[PDB]
Amino acid sequence: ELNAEIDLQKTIQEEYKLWKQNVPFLYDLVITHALEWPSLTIQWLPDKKTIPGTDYSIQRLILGTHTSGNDQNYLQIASVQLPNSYTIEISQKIPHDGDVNRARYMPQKPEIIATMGEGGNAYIFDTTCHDALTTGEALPQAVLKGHTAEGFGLCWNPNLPGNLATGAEDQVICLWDVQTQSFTSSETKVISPIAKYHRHTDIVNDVQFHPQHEALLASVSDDCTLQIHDTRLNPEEEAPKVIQAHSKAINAVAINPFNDYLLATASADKTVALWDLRNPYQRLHTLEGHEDEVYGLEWSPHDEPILASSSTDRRVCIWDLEKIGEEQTPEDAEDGSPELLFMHGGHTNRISEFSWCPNERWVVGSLADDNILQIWSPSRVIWG
Amino acid sequence: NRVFLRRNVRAVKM
Repeated sequence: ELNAEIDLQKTIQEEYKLWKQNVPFLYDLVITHALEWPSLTIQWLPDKKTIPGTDYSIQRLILGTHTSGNDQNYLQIASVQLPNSYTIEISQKIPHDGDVNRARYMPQKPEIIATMGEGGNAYIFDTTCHDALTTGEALPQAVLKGHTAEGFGLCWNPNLPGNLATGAEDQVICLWDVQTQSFTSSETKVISPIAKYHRHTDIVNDVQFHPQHEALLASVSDDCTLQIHDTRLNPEEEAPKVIQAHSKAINAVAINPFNDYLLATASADKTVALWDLRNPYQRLHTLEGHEDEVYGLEWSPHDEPILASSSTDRRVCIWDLEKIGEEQTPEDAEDGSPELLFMHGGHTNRISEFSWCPNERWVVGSLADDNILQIWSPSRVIWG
Repeated sequence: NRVFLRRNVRAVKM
């Protein structure tokens, strides 16, 4: 429909202009970078470099490309200045087979990066074994051969070095043991799964290991279930918990890094549901505020009650669970429920991914399909 | 369709 497209372009233009006008009363920080190629994935690397005698530091982000088969794809590392504000630079490009659907660094060895790539292969790169800019086609340290179709689920086990979980559109979850010692710069190793789960009946959208329990894996799917897997058990059995969490597709799961029982799901039904693992079959609460499918989900690494979500409504929302149930005035209620702390409306296309900065409080990096990287911080008046 | 929360601006402006 042409009229729909005309209206969408007009409303995005008007909303952006209204957003820019109110930025000074919303943010302590907004940095905008136009990327040469759009990225489906983003993750802060864990290192921070103070520049002494200066009011900034240097931090780094993992990006990828998705040319869609035209040109060479790349895993990239961007260096960004942050106030203790201005520049970005791609400090490393590593050739990559196909779209970078997701990229994640190994928590115990940040120079190792796993990706989800061409036709379902996952890839391992040791970025210290690659130059800053390389001529040819991809030469990964390892290809993980297992999925038969492209995928977006990818998570390292933070309590078992080299243990990786993937999930893809073939409805399969793979578990892997990546041993970096066998790597060389010469040739690509072939790794195959140590276990496969066939526990979903539709695309597997997200997997995540429990941060404090090495054998607990959570997964969510287009089949509308949230499942909790015990990784020590018979892979052919049913998962210990199958939860009918939403009535529409579930795109993301996120386990709270402070409260071991608290878990969030994000769904095409426009909501985020909260779950307690000790009564997993009815939800604790529904976070309502998005106007379209919710895709991205990440707990704050610094504050137990703070959750961020992103949506095809082009907003990133920050939720403060301590404000649940709090009395509102009618004029305040016009903005939505009280637990909706902050809305970031600076993007102008669909949000691909976002990531909380681990070295700065209240800093998010978020990407949209129109090549825009934004690094922002809501005003301390709002969150203090 | 809110692009920001007005109560946020009210909090920051004053």
